[PDB]
Amino acid sequence: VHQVLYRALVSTKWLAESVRAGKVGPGLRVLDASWYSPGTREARKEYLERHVPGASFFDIEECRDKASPYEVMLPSEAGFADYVGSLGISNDTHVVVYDGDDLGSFYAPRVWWMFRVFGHRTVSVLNGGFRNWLKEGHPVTSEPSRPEPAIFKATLNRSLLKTYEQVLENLESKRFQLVDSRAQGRYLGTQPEPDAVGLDSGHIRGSVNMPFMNFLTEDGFEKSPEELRAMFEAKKVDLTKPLIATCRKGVTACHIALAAYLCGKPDVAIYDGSWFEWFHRAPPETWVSQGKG
Repeated sequence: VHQVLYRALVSTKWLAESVRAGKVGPGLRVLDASWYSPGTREARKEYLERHVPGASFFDIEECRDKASPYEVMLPSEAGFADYVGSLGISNDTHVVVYDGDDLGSFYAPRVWWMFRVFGHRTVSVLNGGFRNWLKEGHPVTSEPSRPEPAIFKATLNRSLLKTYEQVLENLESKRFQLVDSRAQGRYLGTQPEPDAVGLDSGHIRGSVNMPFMNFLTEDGFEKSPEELRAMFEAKKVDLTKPLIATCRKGVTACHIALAAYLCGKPDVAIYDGSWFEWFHRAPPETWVSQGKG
């Protein structure tokens, strides 16, 4: 955040040099923010076995509001602060975050946004992610990162977050553009929602769809600012106006926030409850589906 936009992307070369030169410690912390659907890869375990040297695992299963019925919702300020402090991250630390997902980035934008929605601007995603760190032959360890605990002060930057109530008031004001980053079929209600029973697919009326995978090249890299800009413009998303991103559970919505951030817009808000919460709370009239339910 801050219009002195802190660099949101860091390359594999850059991070390999900093690892190699002994720079990760209290000034630079690196997080594996991997998570995968129940049944596929075991994120946590996969980290214990291979990670960039000095990287800690950031567990999204843990650093979330566990009491909520909805999926991966923000913790409290204090809950985030405690978690992140134990990983040796202070308010002065530059946090770099990657995940090991196959198109280079899935969950790392969510953690980049979590740090920012708690007022920490000095965070960046590893461009190419762990997939390209591996492909380039940079070092990995199984040895445990045991950082000193640090004090982190979290302050919820509420302009970067939307609640159910605000997205529902926006249906009568259109003061914010609403973009959904799910795959087109899920957005249209013709393909089902994964890892749920009884949850229909569809989208909030007035949402525009920008499938998050299209911000990445097949190699796993973020597309250039030049291409990202053109994508918003083809969808007629005006980057000088308020924009709210949403998806299924507020995770890939952060890719729209990252994409816009590389285009110079630092304040895309994420509707954290997203489709899962919306479907369970919203008046059924507020959403459409081509299955029609």
